[PDB]
Amino acid sequence: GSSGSSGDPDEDSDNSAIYVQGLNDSVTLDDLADFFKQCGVVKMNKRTGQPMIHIYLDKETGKPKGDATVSYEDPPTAKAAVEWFDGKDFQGSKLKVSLARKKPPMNSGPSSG
Repeated sequence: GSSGSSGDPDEDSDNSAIYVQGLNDSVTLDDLADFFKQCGVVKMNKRTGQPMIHIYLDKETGKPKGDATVSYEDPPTAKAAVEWFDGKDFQGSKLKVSLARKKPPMNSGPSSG
């Protein structure tokens, strides 16, 4: 109970990227760029004009295992996009979106072992 509102607390998850997991073996960048953009706008390079989306491909065959990452412009969009695509259905497969950089604080963090 202090006098005067000197700045209010809020989620400072600078992380504006999201980690997707559950993509098919036929998923393409453009396919993820046009979809991930559903929520907001996907950080598009100003020099290459390409989306900041990554699609890890199995070094065994070269196909997209299913995991990927989408870097959004601002955090406000990334955090909103996570719960947006989190649990979506791509080509019949379930997608799992989660802020790449996610970790619990220290205060009241651990409970037991």
